[PDB]
Amino acid sequence: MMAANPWSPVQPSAASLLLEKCLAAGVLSQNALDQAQLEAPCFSHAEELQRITEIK
Amino acid sequence: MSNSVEALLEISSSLKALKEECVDLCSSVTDGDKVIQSLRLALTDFHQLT
Repeated sequence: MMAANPWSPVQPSAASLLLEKCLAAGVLSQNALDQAQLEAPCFSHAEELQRITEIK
Repeated sequence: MSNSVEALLEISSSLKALKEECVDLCSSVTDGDKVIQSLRLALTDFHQLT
């Protein structure tokens, strides 16, 4: 029972805990999840502002 | 973004040009304070001799 290291800055999401449960029950395979991986960029506008601040 | 990057390239070029003009100024920190003391003595002597 992978005891969530309380000190990890990133708390596990409900989605993650659900996915983990599905994988542990053998109903979902990691291969099936990998094939479904969406590389969609998250927060693009915030990233651009960070770069401008550094150059300044 | 495009404006910031162009401003960096301009300032960097201006700095490089000024560093090259100031090559004689960049050598060994001899104790500026010692040279002035010595100069003070020489001037004072010069004045007295004149």
